[PDB]
Amino acid sequence: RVAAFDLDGVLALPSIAGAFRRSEEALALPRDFLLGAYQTEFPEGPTEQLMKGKITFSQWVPLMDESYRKSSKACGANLPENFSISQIFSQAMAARSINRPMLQAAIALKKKGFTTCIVTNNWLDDGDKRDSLAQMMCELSQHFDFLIESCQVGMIKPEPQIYNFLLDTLKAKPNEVVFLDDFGSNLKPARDMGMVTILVHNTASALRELEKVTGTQFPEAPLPVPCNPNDVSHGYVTVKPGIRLHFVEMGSGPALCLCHGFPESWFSWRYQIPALAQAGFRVLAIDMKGYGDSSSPPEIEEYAMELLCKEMVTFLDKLGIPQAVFIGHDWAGVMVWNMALFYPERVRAVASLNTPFMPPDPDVSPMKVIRSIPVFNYQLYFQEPGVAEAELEKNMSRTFKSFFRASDETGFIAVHKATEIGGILVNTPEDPNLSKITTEEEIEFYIQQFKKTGFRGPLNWYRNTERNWKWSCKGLGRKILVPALMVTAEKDIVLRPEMSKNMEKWIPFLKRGHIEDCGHWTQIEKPTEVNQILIKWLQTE
Amino acid sequence: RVAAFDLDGVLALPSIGPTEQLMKGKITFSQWQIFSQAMAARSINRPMLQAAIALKKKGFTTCIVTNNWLDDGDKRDSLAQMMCELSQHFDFLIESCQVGMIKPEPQIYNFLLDTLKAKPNEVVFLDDFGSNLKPARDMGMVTILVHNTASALRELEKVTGTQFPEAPLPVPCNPNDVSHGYVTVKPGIRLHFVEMGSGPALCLCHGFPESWFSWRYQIPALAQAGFRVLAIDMKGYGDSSSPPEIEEYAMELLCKEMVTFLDKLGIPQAVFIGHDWAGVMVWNMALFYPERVRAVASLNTPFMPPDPDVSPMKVIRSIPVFNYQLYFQEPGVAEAELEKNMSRTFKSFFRASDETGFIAVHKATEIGGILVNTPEDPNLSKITTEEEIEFYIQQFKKTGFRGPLNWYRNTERNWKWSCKGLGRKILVPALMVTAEKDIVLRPEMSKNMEKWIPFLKRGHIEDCGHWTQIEKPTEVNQILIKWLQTE
Ligand SMILES: O=C(NCCCc1ccccc1)NC1CCCCC1
Ligand SMILES: O=C(NCCCc1ccccc1)NC1CCCCC1
Repeated sequence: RVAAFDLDGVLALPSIAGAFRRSEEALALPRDFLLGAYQTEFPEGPTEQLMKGKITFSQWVPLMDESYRKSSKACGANLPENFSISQIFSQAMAARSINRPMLQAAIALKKKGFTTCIVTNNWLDDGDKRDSLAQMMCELSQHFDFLIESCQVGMIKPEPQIYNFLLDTLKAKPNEVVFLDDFGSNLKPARDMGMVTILVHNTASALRELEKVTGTQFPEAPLPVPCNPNDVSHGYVTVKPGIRLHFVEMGSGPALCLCHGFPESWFSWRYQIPALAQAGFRVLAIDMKGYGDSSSPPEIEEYAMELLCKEMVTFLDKLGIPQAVFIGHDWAGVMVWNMALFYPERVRAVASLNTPFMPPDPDVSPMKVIRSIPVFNYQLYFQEPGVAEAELEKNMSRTFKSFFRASDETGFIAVHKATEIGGILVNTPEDPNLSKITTEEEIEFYIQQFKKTGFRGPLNWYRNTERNWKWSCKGLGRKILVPALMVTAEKDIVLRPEMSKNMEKWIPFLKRGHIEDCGHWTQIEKPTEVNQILIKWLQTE
Repeated sequence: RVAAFDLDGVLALPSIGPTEQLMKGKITFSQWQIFSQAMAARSINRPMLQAAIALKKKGFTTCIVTNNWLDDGDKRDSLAQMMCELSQHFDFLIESCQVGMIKPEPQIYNFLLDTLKAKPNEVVFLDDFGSNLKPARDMGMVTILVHNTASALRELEKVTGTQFPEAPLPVPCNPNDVSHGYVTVKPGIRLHFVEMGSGPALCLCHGFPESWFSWRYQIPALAQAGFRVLAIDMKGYGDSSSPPEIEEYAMELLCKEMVTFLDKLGIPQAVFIGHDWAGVMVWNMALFYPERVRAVASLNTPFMPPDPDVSPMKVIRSIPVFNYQLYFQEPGVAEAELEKNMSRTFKSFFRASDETGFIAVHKATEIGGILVNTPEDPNLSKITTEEEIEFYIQQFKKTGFRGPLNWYRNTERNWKWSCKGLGRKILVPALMVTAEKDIVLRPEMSKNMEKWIPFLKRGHIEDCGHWTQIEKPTEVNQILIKWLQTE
C-alpha cells in the first residue's frame, strides 16, 4: 500500500488558496475570480504554463496580471488599474508552513512500511523568498519515497495523465493507494480511478480520524525526527598523523558540534541532529576520540583532556571553522566546559547535559575525591587497563541493554559496588530485557560501532585523572564568560543536579534548564524536551 | 633551519602585573576598554604570511610564538578567523597564554626550542619589539626586526633563505589537510567532496577531465571570504561513484542527483558555481531547480539552450572545433587513448593559453586521437606541478575515464530534456565569466545569453585559456568574491 499527499492544503498550511480568498474578498471581487487562475479544473493560459513548468514564477507574474486584466474591468468585476497578484502570492506562499500531525501521520505509515509520497501542482519558484519553498522541500524530502510535481512531469491536476502516471511510478493498483487532497475536485478522478478518496479539508484533524480508520492509529504527541543513518553525510578530518575524527553533518550554518559521552556515539544525538538542523543550524554530531569511526589509539596519554580539547580546535581548523557552539554530555560535557575555559575564542557557546562544571581543588589529590564519593566506585573499577574492557566487551549485547535504561527501570549498573564484586554487570542478568528507551536495531548499531574500537580507547577517558587535574588547575583563576547553559536531569544517579549548585561561582549568567523524571541518557530518554530547551536557548542567545 | 613569527604585529596588523598574567593565561579578557575594536580592526600581513608559506614550502619549520591571551570578548570571532586561517601555515603554536611564560621571559625561548627540537642558530625569530629579540639573539638565534610593514624585513628574510615574490598566487588548499565529505544519494551512488569554511553554502563544480582539486586555489579564499565551501567530485570522478552505464550521466540525472545531495546534507539552498561541463549542469540547476539555487556562476561555459528543430548531434557535427566531442562519442576508444599513459594525458590537457603541446580538438577524427599530435613526453605545463599532476593520476587511476567521458555521450536525451525549459527564463542571480583565449568555449558563444538570462552580470579574464581556475586564480577569486559580496 501507499499514501500520497498534496502539499498546498494537506502537507503545507495554510493553503495558498486561503490567501487567494482574503485577497479576492480583501479586494472585493467575484467568488473565484482569482482562485480561477489557480485551481479550477480547466487550467489554461499562464498558470497552466506554470504548473506544467513551461514558464517559471516571475515570468508568469506579468502574463497573469495582464490575463486577469482581461476578465478584469474588461469583463465584469472591477480589478484595480495598478494591481498585481505577485506580492500577494509570494507572501502567502512564504507565510505557509508544515502540517506536523500530517507529516507526523506520514512518517508513521512509512515506519509502518508504506509508500509515502507527494503529488502536487507545483511550479518553479525563482522568487526572492524562493528559499522558504526549498527548506519546506528539503526537510519533507526524507519522509517521502516519491515526489511528483506537476511542474516537473508536465501534467497538472486533475488531468488524468498525472494520476495514471502516479501509479506507473508506484507500480501499483489505484485501490492500493490512498489520495489526500484539499480540493476534492482533484479527488474526483482519483476515486473514479479506483483509489481511496480522502478530502483533506479542515487542518487534518478529522481527516486524521477518517484516516486512522485504515492502516492504524497515530500517536498523540510523537517522537522528534531522528536522523537515521545511511541517509546522512559522513565527515572525516585528519587532525594529526594517525588521528582522524569522524562525524555526521546536517543543516546549514551556523555550526554546532554535538559531543557524546561514555559509552556512546554520535548516533546518541540522533534525535537532536535533524531538529537542530531544521532549527537553522549546521550540525556536526562527532564520534569522539576512541569511538566508532574516529581513531582509537590504545595509549592513555592520548585521551588526556588537554589533548582532546586541543584536538578539538585542530578539528575546527582543518574544517575552516573559526567558532562553534559546543554542546557536551557526560564525559564530553567535561571537555566542552574545558573548551569554554581554554579556548573561548573558538566557542560561540557551551551547553552541558548532566555534567556540571567541577573545577579541581589545588590542595586535594584528584584521586582521593573519587575514592571518597561512593557512587564513583565504578570509576575506580575502570581505572585498571584490560579489566573493565574484558567485562564490557565479553557480550556487547548485554553491555548496552544494561547501560541504556530509563530512570524508571531495573537491570541497572553497579556504580556503587563494582570493585568488590568485580564488575558492574556482575549483578545484572545475561539477557537484560531491552530498555523501552532503545530498539534492538538501535542497540545493534552501538554493537557494530564498538565492534570496531573495543573499549580501551573509550575507557581511557577515565584513566587520566591526575594530569587532567594538573592541567585544569591552570584555569582556577578564570571565569567562564562566553554564553553557557547547564541542563540537569532529576534522576541521574551519578552526575546529580546537586553537583552544580556552586557552578555560577565560576560561570555567572549561566542560564539553566532542568528535565524531570530523567536519567543519565538525557538525549535518548527525553529528546523532545531536550530539543525544546536547546533550541529556545540557541534562538534566545 | 626553521622560522618563527609573532602575531602581536608581524603576521597581523595594525599592531596592537594584571596584564603580566592575562597574557601568561591566569586571567581571561572580560576578566578585566576600547581596545577590542583595535584587535578587530587588525588583520593578516599577507607578504609575511606569504613569506611564511614560502619557507614552509621551501621545507622549513614554520611557527608562531606569541604573547597571547584568552578572549571571552564580543569581537572574539575576529581572533578565531585569523587564528583559524594562520593555523594551516604554521607547524607549532607557542602561545604565551597557553604554556604560561610571557616574552621576554627566557623560558619560552628555551621551550620553543625543546618543542621545535633544534639549535637556537637553526632558527630565526621575527618580533616587532626587539626588546623580545634580545634573549633570542642572546641564545644564539637569528634575530630579524620587524620595523617596516615587512619590507626590509622580508628583505633580510630573503637574505637568510631565498626570494619570495611580491604579487604571488593565492594560497592553494590541500592536500589531505582538508575535511572529506561523503554523501550517498542513491543505492550504489555516493558523491565525495571537500569542505572548508562556515556558512552560507557554495558548491564548486568541476569539469572534464578534472576534480575538486581543480578549485584548490579558490577553496580557501572563498571560505575565508566568509562561505562554507563544498568542492565536489562530480559523478564518475575521483572519490565519488563512477557507474559505467551512460544513462547514468544524463544531465537531467546529474542535476537531480545534485538536489538529492543537498537534501541528505540538509541544505535547502546553495550558490552553484560551475566550470566546463558542470557549468552546463549548473545553468541547468538554475533552470530546473531555482529554489535550491541561491545563485549560479559559470566559468567559460555559456548557457547554450538547444533548438527544437535542430538535431543536437548535427550542431556538433557542424562546429569544426567540437571534432573531439565526436571522437569521444564512441565507448572504449577515447578511454583507451587517454588512459594509456595518464602522465602525458594530463600534461597535454593542462597547459596555459600561451603554450604548445596542445590537444587536437579540431582534427581528432582524421588523425584518430586527441593526443596523436601531442608530444610523447609533454614538457610539464608552467601551470601545474609534477605533484599536482600526480594527484590527478591517482584520482583517475580509481575511475578510469569511462564515467567522466559518458558526460559527452548523452547528447540526444540531454537535448530532449533541456528542450523543456525553452519557454523559461533564468531569473535567480547569475554571473558569466568568459576567458579570452579559450579555444572551444569562446567568449563569442555567449553574446545572446541575456536573451534568456537578463540581469546576467559578467566577468572577463584576458590572456586566459580553458583552465580558468588553475590559470588565472587570483583574478578568478577577486571576481567571484566581489560578485558574492555584491549579490
Ligand atoms: O556510565 C556512566 N558514566 C558516567 C561518567 C561520568 C563522569 C564524567 C566526567 C567526570 C565525572 C563523572 N554513567 C551512568 C551509568 C548508568 C547509571 C548512572 C550513571
Ligand atoms: O576538455 C575539454 N572539454 C570541453 C567540454 C566542453 C563542453 C561541454 C558541454 C557543452 C559544450 C561544451 N575542453 C578543452 C580540451 C583541450 C583544448 C581546449 C578545450
